[PDB]
Amino acid sequence: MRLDNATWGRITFGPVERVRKRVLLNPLTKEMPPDEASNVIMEILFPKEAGIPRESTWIHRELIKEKREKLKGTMITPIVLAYMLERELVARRRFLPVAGATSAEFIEMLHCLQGENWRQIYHPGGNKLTESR
Amino acid sequence: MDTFITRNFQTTIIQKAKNTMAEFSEDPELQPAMLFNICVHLEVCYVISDMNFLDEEGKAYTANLRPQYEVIEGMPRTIAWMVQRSLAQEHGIETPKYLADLFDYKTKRFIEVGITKGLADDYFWKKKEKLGNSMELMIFSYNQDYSLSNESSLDEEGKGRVLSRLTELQAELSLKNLWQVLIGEEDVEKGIDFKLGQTISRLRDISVPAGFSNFEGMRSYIDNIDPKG
Amino acid sequence: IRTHEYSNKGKQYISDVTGCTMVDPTNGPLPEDNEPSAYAQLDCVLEALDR
Amino acid sequence: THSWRTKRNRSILNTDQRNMILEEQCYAKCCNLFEACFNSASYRKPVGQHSMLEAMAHRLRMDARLDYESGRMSKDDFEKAMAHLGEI
Amino acid sequence: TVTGDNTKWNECLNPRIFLAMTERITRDSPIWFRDFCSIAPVLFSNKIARLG
Amino acid sequence: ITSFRLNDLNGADKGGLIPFCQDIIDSLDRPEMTFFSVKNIKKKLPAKNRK
RNA sequence: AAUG
RNA sequence: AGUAGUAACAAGAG
RNA sequence: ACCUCUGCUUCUGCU
Ligand SMILES: [Mg+2]
Ligand SMILES: [Mg+2]
Repeated sequence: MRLDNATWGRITFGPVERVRKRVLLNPLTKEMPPDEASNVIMEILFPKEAGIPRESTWIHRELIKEKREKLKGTMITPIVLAYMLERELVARRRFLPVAGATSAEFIEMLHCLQGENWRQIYHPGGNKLTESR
Repeated sequence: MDTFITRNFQTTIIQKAKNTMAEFSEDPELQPAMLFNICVHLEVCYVISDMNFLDEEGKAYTANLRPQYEVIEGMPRTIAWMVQRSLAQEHGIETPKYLADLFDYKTKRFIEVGITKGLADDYFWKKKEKLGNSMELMIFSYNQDYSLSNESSLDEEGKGRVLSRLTELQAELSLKNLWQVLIGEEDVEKGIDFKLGQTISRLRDISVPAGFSNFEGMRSYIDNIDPKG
Repeated sequence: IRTHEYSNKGKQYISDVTGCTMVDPTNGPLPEDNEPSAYAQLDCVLEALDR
Repeated sequence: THSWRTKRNRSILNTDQRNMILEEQCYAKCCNLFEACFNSASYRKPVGQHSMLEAMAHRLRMDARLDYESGRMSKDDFEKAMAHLGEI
Repeated sequence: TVTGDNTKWNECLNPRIFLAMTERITRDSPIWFRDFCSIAPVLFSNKIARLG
Repeated sequence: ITSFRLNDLNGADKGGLIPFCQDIIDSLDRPEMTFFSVKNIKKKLPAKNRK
């Protein structure tokens, strides 16, 4: 959807200085530490095996209720649901050459954004934040 | 003090108490105090939950294959928290932060037991310092002084048997001069232990550079001298 | 063969654990040519780690 | 349907390691019952020093109890389940 | 700038130097960790190559 | 692990790496080691055949 | 500014 | 033969 | 046995 509802601009040729920075690859629903996100996934999918309750259940109660509403009556096996929930909660942060934009909606199109000698003006779909603005 | 525990409790209670100590990284052969405390705790939790039963209509009786209480204390930590998560998620009662010792299917409440030696109301309020109104309470002591919870349903047959067992345990501890071992604390650190055997010590001795006879000479030469220049 | 050739000027002995023939080049003699030598000096390594 | 897996290399059927086939399929059955009882075992690593039979027997006993306390079993099939668990 | 390669790197090192390194690095550690970190150079200084 | 069980070496049941490495370096002091290996036993089948 |  | 290159294949096993 | 298995499945010892 962020690809489809996007618009493209001019392409310019000229020098580009890329700086290798540690950026977030894909945008997230909510950025959590991996053990806290594992506790969230165990509360969403396998609630009778979550073990000792943390304090993360009270912070993330609306996310758990929403994600239990959305995955209501599906027949997809829970290992795939856990893989996709871990895909949309746990961050992937890697070192990439970045010139210009480093938000995750631009890092997911960094291959077609700019190169070493060209730049492409691009604006993704969705809605941009306020801290990034 | 271990033949006391060997003759006074069944093998199941002793094995469960030893595994309970081993889960918290302790040693049962070197601490009979904590082993005795967990054996007394499990014996109380099993005598209370001995023969209370709900029938197909759900009426309790003390004399079926569905008991009134489910024992959480005694099982391994992952299994006991599985039982607590399941019983909290099924009946709708909110999951407590800590691990209760029994579950009552009639009141449908988590019943936590404590064991003290002084004022039962004192240990009652010591538990209420950290619990709140999330569990029930069954506090007992060795001198016929109990303190049950304000929404309790404990009868007086098991209340006779529990205090009779506690007083008989106290009398047999004092008869063989063993209460003095339980007054004092058997405190030692269960630090990480790693003993080098015979072959690996010989291999480490012969695996030193040229100029050293054993390994401790090389180790103290590394630690002591200053090789500057 | 190449491992024992580059360290044959060290201390040879027979192990009293397994029985095999062991060679010790560490704190052996200093080299005299540009052959690959495995005679590492212990004080030089300890001075490097201390720096 | 394009996430298939290739077949196992069957060169071991002629060597001296054919018992390691059976020795694998004795393991797998046990694990394929364990993830039946503990569904989170594929996502979470199971922790514990107790046996693999004790954990499964306790999980099956609690499942049968919370089945009979919700009407999802009979009064007779509950007796069959608890008799089998009394054997185990 | 020297563009360099190291010849005979695996044959000319020593487990007896790595033992001294694991005794120098773990100076201020407990004794059990110093006995743990000084077993891999011991098993590597007495290794036996199977030929093939 | 299944061969260490036959020698009263049980650092794998406790679940940590440190008791397992303790049993590893204590198996070097064991005078004998028992393990599971595989031999072969031959068998005659009569038929209508040659040789 | 980060999130190992 | 040939591929190949410090040692193999040019079918192996029952 | 013009029968069967195999195509990355490792050979210390049964040899
Ligand atoms: Mg408890
Ligand atoms: Mg280079």
